[PDB]
Amino acid sequence: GDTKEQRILRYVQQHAKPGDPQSVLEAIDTYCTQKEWAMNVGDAKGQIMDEVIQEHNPSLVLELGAYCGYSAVRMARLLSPGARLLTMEKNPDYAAITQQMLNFAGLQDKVTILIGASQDLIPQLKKYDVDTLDMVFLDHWKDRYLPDTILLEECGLLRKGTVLLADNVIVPGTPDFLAYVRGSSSFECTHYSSYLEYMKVVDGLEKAVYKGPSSP
Repeated sequence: GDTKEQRILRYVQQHAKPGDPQSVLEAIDTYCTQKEWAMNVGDAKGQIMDEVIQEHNPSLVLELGAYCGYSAVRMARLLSPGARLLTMEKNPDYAAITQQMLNFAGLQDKVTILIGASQDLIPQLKKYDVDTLDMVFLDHWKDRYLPDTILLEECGLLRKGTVLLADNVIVPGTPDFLAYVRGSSSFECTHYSSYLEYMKVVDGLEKAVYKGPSSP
């Protein structure tokens, strides 16, 4: 009852309005900023996440990685009735907090949480009525961004125009993922750096839009 992700969930449950995704996001944000665990996530990554979803209105989003559920709530709240989010996370405790966060926001019908390693679950997406993905959000585990991207290509899950958006890409981290997508002719790349009011990046995100072959 005392991991950071449990403490975030507890704060939301005590302070946020049940069934109101905006209230849930604001409570997570407020708490994490006060604890100095993450400064103003809504401004530093939430607004960029929103824009990327709203510029393409995806029918199917894959989230790789989850911690407390902020990102799943942020994306799931924007999805229209025919659209949905699949979230993969290996850590069963993070997956559980993420599920309870979505429940508190009233968004559980929009999301399917798959507990397992991405290298095991990505090749099984065939078995979930999944041909290709419209958008992929890479969250949290940056050493896995390049392997995950390669595996998505090998499984034929990326089509022309599929948007990959990777959080927590701040130089000089993720040197391999960035060198790959920026050097590859199969991607068009945009980098977002959120400074808030500071001189150093608070969060950085890489948008890599696939333009390569759909079949591996």
